[PDB]
Amino acid sequence: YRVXSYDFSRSDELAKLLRQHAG
Repeated sequence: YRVXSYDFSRSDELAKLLRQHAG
């Protein structure tokens, strides 16, 4: 789902990036 230079239409490819940024 949209993040800046993106309109993903994924939520597994854009859950990947939010999975990578965790702690």
